Amino acid sequence: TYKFVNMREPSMDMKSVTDRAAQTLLWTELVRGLGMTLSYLFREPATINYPFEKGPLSPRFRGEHALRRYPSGEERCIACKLCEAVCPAQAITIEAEPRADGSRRTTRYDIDMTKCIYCGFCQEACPVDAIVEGPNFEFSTETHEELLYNKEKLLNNGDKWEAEIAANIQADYLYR
Amino acid sequence: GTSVKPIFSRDMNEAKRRVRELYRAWYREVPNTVHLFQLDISVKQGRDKVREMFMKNAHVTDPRVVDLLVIKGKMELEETINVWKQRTHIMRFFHETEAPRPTDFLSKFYVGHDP
Amino acid sequence: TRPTIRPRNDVVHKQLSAFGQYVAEILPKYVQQVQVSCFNELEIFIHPDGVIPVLTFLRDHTNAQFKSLADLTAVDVPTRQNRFEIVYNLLSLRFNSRIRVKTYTDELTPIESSVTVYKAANWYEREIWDMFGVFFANHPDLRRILTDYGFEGHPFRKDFPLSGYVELRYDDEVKRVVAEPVELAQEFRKFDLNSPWEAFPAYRQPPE
Amino acid sequence: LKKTTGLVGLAVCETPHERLKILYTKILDVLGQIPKNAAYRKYTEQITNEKLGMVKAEPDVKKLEEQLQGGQIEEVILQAENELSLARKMLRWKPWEPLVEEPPANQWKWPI
Amino acid sequence: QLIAVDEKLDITTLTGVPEEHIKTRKVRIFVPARNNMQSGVNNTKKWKMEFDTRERWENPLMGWSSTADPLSNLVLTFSTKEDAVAFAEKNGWSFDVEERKVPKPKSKSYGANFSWNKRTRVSTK
Amino acid sequence: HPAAHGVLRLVMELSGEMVRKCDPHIGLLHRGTEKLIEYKTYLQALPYFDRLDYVSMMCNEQAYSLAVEKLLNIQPPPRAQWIRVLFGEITRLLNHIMAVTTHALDIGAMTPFFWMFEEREKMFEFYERVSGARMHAAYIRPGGVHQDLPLGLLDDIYEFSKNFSFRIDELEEMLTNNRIWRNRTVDIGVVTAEDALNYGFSGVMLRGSGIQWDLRKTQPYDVYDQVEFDVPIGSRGDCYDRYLCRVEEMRQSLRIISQCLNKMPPGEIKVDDAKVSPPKRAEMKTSMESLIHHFKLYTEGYQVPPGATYTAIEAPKGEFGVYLVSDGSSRPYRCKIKAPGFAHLAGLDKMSKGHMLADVVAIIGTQDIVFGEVDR
Amino acid sequence: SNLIEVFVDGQSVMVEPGTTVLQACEKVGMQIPRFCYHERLSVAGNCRMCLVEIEKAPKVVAACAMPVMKGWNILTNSEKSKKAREGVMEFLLANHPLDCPICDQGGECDLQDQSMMFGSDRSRFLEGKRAVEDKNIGPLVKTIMTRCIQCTRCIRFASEIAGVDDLGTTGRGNDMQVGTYIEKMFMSELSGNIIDICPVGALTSKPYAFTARPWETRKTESIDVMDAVG
Amino acid sequence: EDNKQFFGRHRWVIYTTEMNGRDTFWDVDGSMVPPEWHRWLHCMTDDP
Amino acid sequence: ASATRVIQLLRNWASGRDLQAKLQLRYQEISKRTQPPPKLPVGPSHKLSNNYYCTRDGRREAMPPSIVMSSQKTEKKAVTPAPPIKRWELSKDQPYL
Ligand code: SF4
Ligand code: SF4
Ligand code: SF4
Ligand code: SF4
Ligand code: FES
Ligand SMILES: [Mg+2]
Repeated sequence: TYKFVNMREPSMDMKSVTDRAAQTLLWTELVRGLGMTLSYLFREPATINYPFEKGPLSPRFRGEHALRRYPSGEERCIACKLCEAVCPAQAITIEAEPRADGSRRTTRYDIDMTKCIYCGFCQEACPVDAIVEGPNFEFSTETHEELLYNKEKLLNNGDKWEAEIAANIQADYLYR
Repeated sequence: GTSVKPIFSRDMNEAKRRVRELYRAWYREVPNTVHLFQLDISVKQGRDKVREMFMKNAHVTDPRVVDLLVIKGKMELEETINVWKQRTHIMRFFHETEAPRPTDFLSKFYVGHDP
Repeated sequence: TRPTIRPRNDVVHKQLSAFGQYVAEILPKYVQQVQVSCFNELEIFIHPDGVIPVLTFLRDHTNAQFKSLADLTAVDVPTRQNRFEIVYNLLSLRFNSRIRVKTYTDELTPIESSVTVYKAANWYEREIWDMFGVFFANHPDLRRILTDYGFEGHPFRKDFPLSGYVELRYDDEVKRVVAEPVELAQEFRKFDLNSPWEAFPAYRQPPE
Repeated sequence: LKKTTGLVGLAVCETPHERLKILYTKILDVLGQIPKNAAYRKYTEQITNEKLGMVKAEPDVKKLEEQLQGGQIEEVILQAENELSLARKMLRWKPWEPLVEEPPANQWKWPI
Repeated sequence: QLIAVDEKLDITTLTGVPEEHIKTRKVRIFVPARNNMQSGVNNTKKWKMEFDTRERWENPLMGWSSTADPLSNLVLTFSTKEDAVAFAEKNGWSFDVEERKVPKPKSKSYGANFSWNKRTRVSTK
Repeated sequence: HPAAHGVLRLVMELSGEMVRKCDPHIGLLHRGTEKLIEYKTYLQALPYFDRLDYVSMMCNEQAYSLAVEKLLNIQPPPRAQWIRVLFGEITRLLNHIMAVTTHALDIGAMTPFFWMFEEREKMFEFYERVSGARMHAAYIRPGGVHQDLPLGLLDDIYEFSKNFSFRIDELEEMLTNNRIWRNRTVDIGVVTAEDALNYGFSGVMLRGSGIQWDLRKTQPYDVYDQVEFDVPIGSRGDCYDRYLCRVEEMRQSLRIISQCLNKMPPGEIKVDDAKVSPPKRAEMKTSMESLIHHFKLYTEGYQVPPGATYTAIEAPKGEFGVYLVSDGSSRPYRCKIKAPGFAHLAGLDKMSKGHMLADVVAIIGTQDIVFGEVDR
Repeated sequence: SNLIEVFVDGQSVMVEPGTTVLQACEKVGMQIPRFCYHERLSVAGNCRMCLVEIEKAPKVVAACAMPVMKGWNILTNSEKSKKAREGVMEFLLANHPLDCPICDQGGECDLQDQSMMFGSDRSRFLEGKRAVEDKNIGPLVKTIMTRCIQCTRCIRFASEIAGVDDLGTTGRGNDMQVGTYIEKMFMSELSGNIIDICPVGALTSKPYAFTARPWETRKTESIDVMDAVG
Repeated sequence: EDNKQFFGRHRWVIYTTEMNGRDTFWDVDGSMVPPEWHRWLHCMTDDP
Repeated sequence: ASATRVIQLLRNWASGRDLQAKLQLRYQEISKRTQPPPKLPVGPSHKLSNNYYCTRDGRREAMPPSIVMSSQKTEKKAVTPAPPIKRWELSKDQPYL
């Protein structure tokens, strides 16, 4: 089922001919366009006062990565390396060994933030909610090297954003 | 018989003829390339490089492979004449930035594990 | 079966089988095989010499009218004597149908250009020549389309490395962009993912 | 009679019945030079005879369009022209001959 | 009409491969061994072509593994040994071919676990 | 160049300002996506299709998912299909806004761009609320969608859709009847139906020449056979008719969005087959089978039975297709991407014959070219 | 010859007398799923994963232990065989610990792979799982016996190949446990092989613990030089 | 907050003039917002 | 909108429409940023019995393509790949723009 967009014939009576001639000589549709712009002039603009006002986000927002802890302070990560296997950009590098107490923990956990595509597959693949994409998005640097995150940087990110991260996970975890 | 379909030439003689026409075209083009791209090399350097690129494949005995090499060389010439290439593309033939890698056994042994 | 399984369509399967038999009967000189897949797709495997006739027949015949060339591409299988598989996808608006035509070639055997049958083939053929190195005879203007100027090799060949052989950087001594042999600070990590247990018994091969 | 075909570049054809009769007769005459046991000849002759019989038995253009199922006899005329060109090309090619060559042993074997 | 070439296939000048990665490479053609951690044999069906291992060194900034040879991850799959040999020969690569190893057929007997006089009798189940 | 979309090198031979020859040079955005896909699993390969045509993300996701589902012989659940069609029409709205406004900007009318990019921002908010990403959602996956809709999303979509028509009306007041716009667009880049068919065109570039063809009508997918809409058809094959067709397509997309909002069913959002779709996180942390399947689906992926398919959809820019070849493993053997922009830009020289510089600018604008899909 | 004719999915196979159904199936390229069977160990027939249907026979047979009779048609992909495999995998996974992320066998686990290929995709087990205590058998083999599926491969290997009778089973029923029953160490020149034959992460390599996953390792086929055996 | 303003202008922050070590009378940025007020300010929640 | 009534009237006259009816700024009609939790039902395979996977295994029902006319190996009416497409019908909602 279809319709035509440009298949209408103008009427040839004297009234229509005079209307079209007056349109040509007096520029009525151009005045209509001017009126549309003038109408927009007196509308309230849609601009927000950044950085004092921020754009709306969601609990599902994928921002800066972070490594989480259990309420006791123990690391959630167990070096299963699922995030490394699933990473479409190979942005994660992991090395592990038994800890001094025999625990299964990482010794290297690096994310190349200039390789990352910020897809969130790593936090889907994680079985213990150890690695997350946080809500932060304002972390521009001045050198390339500052965007090569090691385990200390990610643990600091987790310790710094845990209050917001836990609330977002509490809001979202029943959809996952 | 081996029942192979030709590309352009029946045997090696017409392939050599096509090679000679391509060499003539490149040899004629070299001064125009030097002038247009504003290169610091001389016409002698460019013509020697054309000769070197032609002699890189001097061992080929298959007329079809020679035909494909002539096709690729004609593509490169058409790229050069129309200024589709830039100065960097032309200068990549000279490897002016890569350090000279030694050939003798002792230097390779000193530097690393490559044969 | 039920909810999680894709349903079948026997009517379309029978129609495609009948039309494949039709095409095979009309052109015995070039047609080597006809197939209809389980998801109702018709493939016709032809000899390389019949590229121009068969396509012409599929375009101009009253009962075919495959007037649209949706896609033309190549597939590289190194284990085959004829390395490259040339695939044409055709759409017929009159009969609301799609067909696939497949032929083969190697590194040194040219294929006939189809620009006389479909103009759209032009760039497609160029891309094949750019990406796999297959030469198309009587192409009006054959040259690289996707790769950089002066690029050596054909990157879509299976034996071409993923990162290539050269990389680019700006050199200040010569004041220009130069190309050098590739070095990677972190090497791409190869993964061995295939399970040692068979997944689909229906596709099991004879033990030779 | 019809103001436009609605397709850009496709002119409205006055007297389409005569044009179609001429085209179908030309197609049949070209097919007459193809071997009798060729599948292309018999199939195309069958469909051409069907369409010619429909054309000869219907004077109304709209009803002929409905019967032919061919979409607006101007495109039917174009399809007839395409069929004639293909018939001449097929007479040149002779694709009714046996297979040129078999493929190598495992040319079409998939997987691998 | 055909031209009847009579020389062995050689496409080294058309692949754009640098010289060093033709005459200095050694490719191994082999059926991969079964992973001893598992009993499945589905990965021991095809032939593989792989290249010789070159140097990897630690990256100074991150400790990552760095490489300089572009063929370190290239693995080719073939259905027969002869196909892989032909591919290597036409690409100008020196190769070593290792013959396929098949497990020999074995005589299995459950009742042997309960022999009257032979040593095959088991002491536990 | 402001009119070259950043990565197009159009080498033009000109006589005065009359265009004698157009030679498009592309590949300035060729990233070797199709070779990269061969080293990824199917789920890992999914996010490449977001970046193929980064004006219509979820439509490419849907095309890839349909190809993979056809090869897997599985069925997405009905609610997933309805969500797919709803977000595909939202994506069509986004794409047509971008196309029309950038076209007008290229001609010289820069004002409607700002009016319509606020609507684009609102649909980006919808994308982010459903997936957490404004553009590259990766939301549509083989088997269904990643997550269910959050509560209240449908109400906000209804609020946006009940007002989008007046924005379309304002754009139409600015452009449709303006004599400058008609002088710049009428009878520019005229292509015939036969030439359009032979040159490989699709979508509006076909329907502007009077060809009655829409893949959503003739070869429907998902639940497109359960919704009612009209297909705009042109008569002159020029830029003006294609502009009118795209505006009417936006209106029909609003109609389809209304139908999708009113017909959303309940149920699961991905196929209830844990060998293909990952289980819920609660089950993965409770049941042994769920944990094993999560582990294997996120390490190795799912094996796809061997075979080759060509799957196409009516993306907002034309027929978008994938020729996907599976060798039986969990990594695709081959993935050829068919982008309408490739064939459309291949015929730019043909459509520019007898025109001027600004006419060629308008023709590039009217072909609706994005070079991520052209170069890949 | 003395060969007899059998059929695998209707395909004729000539086999020597005494050949088992599993071997006859493998003569045509079909690997029957198995946990307790190893071709270099004595037949046990306790895991019951190799159960397969013989045509015109109401009961499935253990393909690893049952010799194939002349004229038998082995149906390896019938509904009966598939449902038997699903039931056996359900029983195997009923008590198995949810330890895949912390298990070194993850990614090279026969239990995982055969669950993915021959079992169902969900669980209907609504009870609590069993847990057993670990055994210290030395500094080479790490023991986490909750993952044990009681295939008794280690016992058979230690008794027959290594010549050490220090492993066995204690108790019965669901409480049957694999071990030594005393604090004893399995120090043999061939002991580490019990890590390879164990299909699960019950017996793992202590020096290798936690360091790598199977998919990220590159395999180099080489020769041992620690002795003159090669 | 001001609920009579349209979505986007209904919540805002007046930054401090003196953060950890630097003078922020003129040099302000969005990274100074602590995570709890970050969640409130970006409308990921309706509760301060 | 907080615009005065005179400016509102000027806006409506210039635009030619009632602007206040459809506003682009969506003050308060939108959903709350905090929502109650969902319950998210399960699929048809969440059953305790009559649920063997071999009866719902879509991947294992795929088979190699049917071979018609291998080359290795009357009436006979002519056929088409499918029945001819039916002519499209004009819209009843709005056939002409
Ligand atoms: S967000 Fe995606 S790309 Fe980035 S680390 Fe996680 S999985 Fe890798
Ligand atoms: S972050 Fe999670 S998925 Fe990644 S290694 Fe640690 S526990 Fe495993
Ligand atoms: S033995 Fe296998 S199934 Fe059991 S926890 Fe380890 S990896 Fe998982
Ligand atoms: S420890 Fe391993 S080999 Fe021994 S019985 Fe248990 S699962 Fe079998
Ligand atoms: S393999 Fe036969 S019962 Fe275990
Ligand atoms: Mg083990």
